[PDB]
Amino acid sequence: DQMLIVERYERVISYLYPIAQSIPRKHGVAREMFLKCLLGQVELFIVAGKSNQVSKLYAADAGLAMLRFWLRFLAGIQKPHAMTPHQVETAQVLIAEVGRILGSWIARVN
Amino acid sequence: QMLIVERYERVISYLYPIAQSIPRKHGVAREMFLKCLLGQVELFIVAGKSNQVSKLYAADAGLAMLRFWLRFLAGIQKPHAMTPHQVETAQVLIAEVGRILGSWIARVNRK
Amino acid sequence: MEPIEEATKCYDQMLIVERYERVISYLYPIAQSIPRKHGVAREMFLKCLLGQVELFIVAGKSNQVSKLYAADAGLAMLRFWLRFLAGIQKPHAMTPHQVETAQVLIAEVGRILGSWIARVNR
Amino acid sequence: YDQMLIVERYERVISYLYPIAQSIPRKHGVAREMFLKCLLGQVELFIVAGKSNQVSKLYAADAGLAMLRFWLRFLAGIQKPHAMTPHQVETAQVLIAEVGRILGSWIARVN
Amino acid sequence: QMLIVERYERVISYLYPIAQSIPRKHGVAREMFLKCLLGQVELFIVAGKSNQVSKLYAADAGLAMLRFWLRFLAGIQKPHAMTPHQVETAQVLIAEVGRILGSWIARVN
Amino acid sequence: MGKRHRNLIDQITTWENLLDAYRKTSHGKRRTWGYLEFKEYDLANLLALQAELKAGNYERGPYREFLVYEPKPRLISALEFKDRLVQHALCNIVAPIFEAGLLPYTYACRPDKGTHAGVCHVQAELRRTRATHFLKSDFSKFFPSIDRAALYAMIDKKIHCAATRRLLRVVLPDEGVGIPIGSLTSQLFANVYGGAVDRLLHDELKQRHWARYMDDIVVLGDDPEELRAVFYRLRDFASERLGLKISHWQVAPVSRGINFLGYRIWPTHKLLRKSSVKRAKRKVANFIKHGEDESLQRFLASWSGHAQWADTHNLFTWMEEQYGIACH
RNA sequence: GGGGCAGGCUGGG
RNA sequence: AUGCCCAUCACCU
RNA sequence: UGGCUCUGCCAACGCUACGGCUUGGCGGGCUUAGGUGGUCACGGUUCUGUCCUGCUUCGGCGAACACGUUACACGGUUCGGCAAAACGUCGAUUACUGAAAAUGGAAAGGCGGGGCCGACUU
Repeated sequence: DQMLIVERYERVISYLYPIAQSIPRKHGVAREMFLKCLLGQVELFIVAGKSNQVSKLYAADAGLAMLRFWLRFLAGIQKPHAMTPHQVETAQVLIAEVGRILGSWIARVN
Repeated sequence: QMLIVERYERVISYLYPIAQSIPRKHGVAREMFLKCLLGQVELFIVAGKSNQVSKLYAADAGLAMLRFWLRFLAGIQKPHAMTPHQVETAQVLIAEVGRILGSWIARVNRK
Repeated sequence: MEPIEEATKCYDQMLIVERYERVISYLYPIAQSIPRKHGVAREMFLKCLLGQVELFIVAGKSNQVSKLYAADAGLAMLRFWLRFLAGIQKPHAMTPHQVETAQVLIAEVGRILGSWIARVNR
Repeated sequence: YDQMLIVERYERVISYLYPIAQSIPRKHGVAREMFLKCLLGQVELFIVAGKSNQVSKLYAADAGLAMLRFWLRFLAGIQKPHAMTPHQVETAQVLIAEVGRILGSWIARVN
Repeated sequence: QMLIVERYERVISYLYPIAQSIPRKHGVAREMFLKCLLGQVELFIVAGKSNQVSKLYAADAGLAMLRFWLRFLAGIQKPHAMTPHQVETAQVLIAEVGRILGSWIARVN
Repeated sequence: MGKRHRNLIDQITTWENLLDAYRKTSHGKRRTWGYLEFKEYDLANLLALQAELKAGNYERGPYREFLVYEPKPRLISALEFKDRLVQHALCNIVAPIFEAGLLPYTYACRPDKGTHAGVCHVQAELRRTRATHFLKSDFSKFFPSIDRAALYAMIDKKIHCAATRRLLRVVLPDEGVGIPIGSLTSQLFANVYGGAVDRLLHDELKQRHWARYMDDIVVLGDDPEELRAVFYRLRDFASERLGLKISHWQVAPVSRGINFLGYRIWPTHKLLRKSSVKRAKRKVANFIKHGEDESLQRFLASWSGHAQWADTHNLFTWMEEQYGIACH
């Protein structure tokens, strides 16, 4: 259900948003795009939950996958390090938690 | 149901002042909150130019996203936090728009 | 000489855009007048104002009524932005006359959009 | 041909207009950002049109060119600072017209 | 998908440094380039999730606009940002992820 | 300006002029297919017009065949924006050098020598000279009788620029007896053409109290047989020289009233012609019994402008008494 | 007989 | 369709 | 345009790969034309009232209420004086120049008033 994923994704955001606000201005486009992928994937979950097409529950998965990309991208983006590898690991754990919930939700719809 | 927009425009009228308040610090969140807040009018508008329930649910998702933005902007920390009062006293406004959207969703669902 | 033909020369899109350019030409100075604070919503208003041209234009060229309704959803959102810039913008953004004036221009574009939606709907 | 030609001719629009659009002041930086997204993002419209040869995709490439011509009009018309001297609109419109010609021929070739 | 993204990761890992050399002047085209560079990951990903070719061609259009961005950053950007060599190598990376995108298009249709 | 004018096609095609021509052509027409198809690539279109005029490759597109009847049928075939723009770009450099030759009394298509400057000129020149009499004439089918040939001897004693001349002749072939009615070029060239009568009134004949508004020519006198003379001389001229037949004429006493310019102009009063009234009366009455009493305020305001000149106080009171609506 | 004005009725619009 | 004055709405000098 | 992929400083939400980043202050740098509508230059027939059948220079103009057809007095539609100049126009796409007026080019003069100068009013 949308409420569960979002509350668990709020933990991703609550971890990553501080991290994504640290991403240097130098990596500012990546940061603002990461932040718009982080805060933003909430909308993907929410849209998936307040409607139903299962395409919206995949678009939420794509957003989580994009968020995972952002983690791997921001980890080792350049010398202005954006996200420390640890932060990617921690965030990937939280994103994996919301990934699991999405997956279960995709499955329960399917 | 265009009382939706005119009841959401009091959500905006409550939330936009405190969305502008979000510092450059929380600037992406602000831009995205403002795009959720001020851009929910478009979600309602599109819902009322179609009376298609998909656009009505997208308006609900936007209100739910706006509720998220409230809960997010609450725990944004520091002197930039949407005060707990404002989260509650905007959730009230959004809930009023939520009630309408609901009734509107129901009006369409039971044609 | 022959005027350069844009393809899909849709009168209604050309007309609406010329008339909406008057909305823009009215509102842009008073979107660009929206203070620093209220810049996210100026930029949002500006993306609604100057980006409604794209909505009309895609409606005319991708002659699809869906994009015409999406242009009406954006003229409606531009009308909201007037409502918002007037009331909810805490300084002022748009004076009541300015809202009064812009609403007239948007209404002209609204008329043309309505006629265009109607002529396509038949 | 077709998509490759249109884009090489539209590259000249971008090569002309990007400096103008990169010159549009931060004040007109929604204009600028939206003009740049119209200018540099018309390549995506051509690209999608090449990918499909759906004439609707080459019509939405014409819509983008029309939007680009709007941006020229608009950026000339903005009188806070200014963005596109009347000459720059004239020169750009010539380039966009050449892109328009190729889009028209491409629309016709598909027709 | 997974492999297209990892090969596009190599595009990003090559191009992102280039996009970040792009002067402030061209920071709106950098912003725009980086939203087609980093934002093409989303195009690939969304095609991986919603496996529609409609989503897959938007990633090819994304790849093709990324190739445009290479052309643009190499020349049209007046301090020709991307060096011609960098366009060549990036088009190698882009055409690897384009060879993958093409194969993926083909596998779907 | 030293006479001559041997290089107007350079000024007609100056970008700064075609932009004026463009803004003049679009003025009001900014809601037409012509402007809106032109506005798209406006300055690239003016660059292919400039360079069509600067070349001489300019050729006037089809007069979009259409007409208005109003039992005075004029074939007022439209012109492409491009063509009305070229005409406006001509009649921005070509018009001032013709409309400067126009004797002051030609109160037609000239800047600020308007319809109303005409009715006022007539009234004025009626008061002064205390005209006891007046000749009013009128050219049969004026525009479809402009020699378009002895026109281009007037358009050619004053152009001298043999490319303006060839642009004038594209916009209006030197081959006809019929200026297309409803062309900026033709209001001018008909003003210019009927300006030949204004020079056979004012120059020859030495009529110093006259007024011409395009094809209508008031000629206040004092001996009404000197104005039947003037008229006979005017008709013989405009027939033999201009191929203008005079449709109606009269040497009415200033007492019948000079039905000039949709007016009726005694030294004393300038009552618009009774047909304007009847139209307006009927227009108002219709508007009332159509429920359209809000576009009637627009029409009223406009008609009050056409009648603020005329001595329409009594009429405005009367229409306010019949329907209540705020005329003035 | 003709004609002008305001209403009848029918088109234009 | 062109002109002609008005009327209004706008917008800065 | 709350911007800077922009710094310096300082501070601390924080995040730190321990370098910083971020972020906050704080400085510096970069950042008159127009629009809409009309306005003047829709009829056809019988009917019901109502009136004219005036005028004419024979072209037409009208009057049946705009009704004192008129705000019956004026616009700047004002009043004189001038008309040198400039403008106009004819002279003239002339003389002249030059093979050619060829996208040179007059003028004297003649004709205007459109112009000028006052008065009074605007």
